[PDB]
Amino acid sequence: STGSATTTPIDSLDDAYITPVQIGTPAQTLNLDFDTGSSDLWVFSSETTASEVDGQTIYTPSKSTTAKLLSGATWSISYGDGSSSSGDVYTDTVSVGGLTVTGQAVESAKKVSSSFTEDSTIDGLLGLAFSTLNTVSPTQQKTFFDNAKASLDSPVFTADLGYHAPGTYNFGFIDTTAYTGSITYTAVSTKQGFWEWTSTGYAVGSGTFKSTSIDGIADTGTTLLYLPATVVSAYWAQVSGAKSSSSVGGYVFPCSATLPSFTFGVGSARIVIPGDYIDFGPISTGSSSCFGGIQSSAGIGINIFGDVALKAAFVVFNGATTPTLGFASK
Repeated sequence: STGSATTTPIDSLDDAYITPVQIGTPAQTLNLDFDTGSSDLWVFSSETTASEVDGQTIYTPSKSTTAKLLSGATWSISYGDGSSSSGDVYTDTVSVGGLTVTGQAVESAKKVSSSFTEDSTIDGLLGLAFSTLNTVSPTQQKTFFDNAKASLDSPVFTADLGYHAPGTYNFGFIDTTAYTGSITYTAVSTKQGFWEWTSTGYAVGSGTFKSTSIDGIADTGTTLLYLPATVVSAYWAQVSGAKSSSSVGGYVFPCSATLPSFTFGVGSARIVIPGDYIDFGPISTGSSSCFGGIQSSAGIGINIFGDVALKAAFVVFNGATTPTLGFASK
């Protein structure tokens, strides 16, 4: 089997991407944030505290003839941005882009933190990291990809995120028309439950490539590119007037600037992030200070190849017995 679904930016900055997902019988379609940095499929639901729902579409398990309470199971998750959610668990039929899994754990939110409530466009998350990170207790549950894997033509999914445009998530096949050149594959460590890999270095603009190992995670659920402070300082030093602002929470730059590109290494290959992809716009409406898309990972404890980096590439998440990551230009 295979599946193919379009993923759409939630706003003009590509702050996140939503993908329609069919849950239950008859289908209830919710727009979920596919997140390769976590491993829970959770949804706003008829059980969510009413004051914490503000425009999201909800899953109502009582209206699904295939929903079954997973008796005794609870879940609770906290994300790197400080957001959180928790609740109970149903199993139900879940389909993405024509690919169907029966008996998928659908984690129904009883509580969500304010940032989820305040984002009316995201109806939940669909985790695509390794199932060892799934938070369901006392019986840990498998991700949608883990459940589908054995049925897929090939045990892979791909992320093809757009810059200020829709893109595609495919399951079970590699669309050879979706990228240019060849795909360069690189080793993955699953020890932390992430799609963790080691970049071979970086360049700023037209500058020379610096060969240096950068361990980080491929995370579609993180907006920006978070790298070591040395790398990030080298980038922003090429932008007149750019500075790190403790009050704003990272590097800002004059909105009048033209940003240089940023290149990252994948083995001997190179992925170029155009300068425009690094512009996240005014810090507040009407400001001439703009927020940077490359930020320091210092204090986060891990480097994160988020959407800013991933949208510059066609990315293969290879879930073979020994997982690997592939990157191609596009």
